Amino acid sequence: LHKEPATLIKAIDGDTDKLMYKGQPMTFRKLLVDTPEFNEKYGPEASAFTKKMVENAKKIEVEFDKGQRTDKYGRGLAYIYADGKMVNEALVRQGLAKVAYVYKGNNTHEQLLRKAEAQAKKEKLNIWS
Ligand SMILES: Cc1cn([C@H]2C[C@H](OP(=O)(O)O)[C@@H](COP(=O)(O)O)O2)c(=O)[nH]c1=O
Ligand SMILES: [Ca+2]
Repeated sequence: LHKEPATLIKAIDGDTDKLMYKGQPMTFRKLLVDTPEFNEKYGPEASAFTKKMVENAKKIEVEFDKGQRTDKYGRGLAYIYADGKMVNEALVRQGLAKVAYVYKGNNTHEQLLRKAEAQAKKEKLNIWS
């Protein structure tokens, strides 16, 4: 997989961000994760976590997997990176997202995230408390 540049247009919630990619605006949905919606427990905290990460980053990057790049809703499917740190992984490690939506052909980082989830659960963090 390769990292590609993107610029933050607007943080939306734990799972999504409006980004400029190849000079066009696009909602990006994080691969391999499911965060609670704002109205659910830890939803607000998830949104806040990701917002801070992407807003404070000097460099935002997107990494497509080997499979589908856009979902049924026109959203880009990618690993999102803030100053080299994957937001997808960080959410799971902090117990603010579960590993989810793992489809064949789009699961390069499955094990990495699952490892993070186990550590979050072991630490009884957030979703796991
Ligand atoms: C993460 C992800 C979600 N999606 C779709 C499946 C789910 O369909 P449904 O909308 O029919 O439930 C939905 C979940 O996204 P959200 O979790 O943002 O709602 O997005 C994919 O198709 N591929 C993916 O990799
Ligand atoms: Ca969600």
